[PDB]
Amino acid sequence: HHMNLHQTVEHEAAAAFAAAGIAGSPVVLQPTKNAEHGDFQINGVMGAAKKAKQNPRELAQKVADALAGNAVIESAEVAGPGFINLRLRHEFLAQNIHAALNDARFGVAKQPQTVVIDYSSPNLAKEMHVGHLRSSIIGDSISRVLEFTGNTVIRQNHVGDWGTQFGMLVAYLVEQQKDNAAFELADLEQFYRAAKVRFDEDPAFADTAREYVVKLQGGDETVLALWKQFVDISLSHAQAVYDTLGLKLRPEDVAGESKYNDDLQPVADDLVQKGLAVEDDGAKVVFLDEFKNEPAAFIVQKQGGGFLYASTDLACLRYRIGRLKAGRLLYVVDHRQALHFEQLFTTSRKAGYLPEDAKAEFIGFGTMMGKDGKPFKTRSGDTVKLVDLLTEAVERATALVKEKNPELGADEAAKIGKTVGIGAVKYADLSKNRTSDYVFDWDAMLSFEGNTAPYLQYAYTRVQSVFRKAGEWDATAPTVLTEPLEKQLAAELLKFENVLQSVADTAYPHYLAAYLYQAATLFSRFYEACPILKAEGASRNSRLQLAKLTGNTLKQGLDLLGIDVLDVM
Ligand SMILES: NC(=[NH2+])NCCC[C@H](N)C(=O)O
Repeated sequence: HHMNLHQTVEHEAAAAFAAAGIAGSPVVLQPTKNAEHGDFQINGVMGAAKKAKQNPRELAQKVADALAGNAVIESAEVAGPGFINLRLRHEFLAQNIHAALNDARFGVAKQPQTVVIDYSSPNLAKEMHVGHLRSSIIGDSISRVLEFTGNTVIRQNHVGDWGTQFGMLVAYLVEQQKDNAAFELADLEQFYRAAKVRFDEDPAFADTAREYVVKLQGGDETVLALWKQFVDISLSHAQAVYDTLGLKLRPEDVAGESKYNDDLQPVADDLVQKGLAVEDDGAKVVFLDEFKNEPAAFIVQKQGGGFLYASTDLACLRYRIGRLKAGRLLYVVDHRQALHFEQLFTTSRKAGYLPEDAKAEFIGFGTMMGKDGKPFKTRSGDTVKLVDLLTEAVERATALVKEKNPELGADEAAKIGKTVGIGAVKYADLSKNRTSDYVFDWDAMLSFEGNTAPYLQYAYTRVQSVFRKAGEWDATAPTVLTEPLEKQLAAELLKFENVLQSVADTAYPHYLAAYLYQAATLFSRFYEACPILKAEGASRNSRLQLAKLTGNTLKQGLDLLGIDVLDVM
């Protein structure tokens, strides 16, 4: 009870191949670029013709002939040397639109892999930065799509909660609490800088900080409780941003780097025992011929015993495979760490930590930039505060929403403004290929036309306005499709499952954003060309069915991007 449109069409094409004497040859079915050519294109004829050295044009026409009268495909036309353009039959479209609305068991079908997805994952010594913002948003949408397609999704927020820098942070916290028992740590950036001033200016403070590191590494209960105080504060700052954004990431999903500290020396010793890590001036180093320039050096323990980012991620991968029983690992991380994860994966495969049938994927994203192409900063050049950025998005959207509808009350406008403003923060990121650098732009992201969250949100509200106007209708009535844009919109709506499965496979949410924008703009063309309220009979009811499924698909698709809709704006 679903529609995998690609598979349904491929099945008919495969039968036509068999009827044409090329049974078992790959169909190589692809969607069409322009719907003026049809809905799908068969690309496999040239390859199939190679075996018998057959004439490919004649073979393509034989396949097309075998599709005459097909229930799914109403026309099959040869193009180029031996491509075949397929147009879906309107009765097939109508029946499956009807089913998507009325079959109570209809859904997006689901191979329940266990997927551990690592995202957001801020360093706790400072505030969350705009790179962590990208990871939070991109990872949250991927995680939503994976759940919706039936995977077992384990979110892990790999917070940076351990390291020598916490020595000066703990020492500075102690000083600040001695001078005020009501001490509030408002800004982690200012706190961090102030502690470094003390560490750089005061040798007695630096000695004190180094002693706290000793006690932290030693597990001193008293110093660990001070560490936990700081970590809990920093986590609360992150959680307030998560709450504002409306993520699916929860406190129970936190799994900080400190979790793996007892595994670091076992991993290092294991790699030495397997001959993968070797001694290099007292350090333990993994040399990888795979990353030669001379093989790349992947240091797993320093000369004096200290561990590294690489050490923690090796231990953590072992845990995610061996204890969480993950079949697929996704790391949603700034693109500048690509080499770290490539070396992590290669080392883990050689060590047996990552089995041959497990997948591990670096889900990289580009740098957030200002309009000058330089990394994103405030007008005065300072680090962007995420809480300020999100407040600004909501304030900006609230002003625009009041401009568009001056009859909104202040409280109604503010509620709409939150949905539009946060929605735009997410969509302006997610609608771009994650791997590109991203220029932040208030004017672009808050435009009510073009490819933006407000455009799609207001598109949903316009669908709801149609139903406020239409009166009684019957979603269960037989569906008829007679006009070109009726049929084009139906075919687009039936692609939803395939789009979502593509995002699950590739971890590119911008494919879903692109689909929703195409669907909304096509709905608008349909609405102009095929009057709904002026229609009568089956035409009226079928156009209302199309509008209802459009609304449902916009709402569901936006939800999987983390974006909400409103019945009224
Ligand atoms: N398993 C991981 N290494 N996840 C990413 C951690 C990102 C790191 N905390 C940073 O701020 O850059």
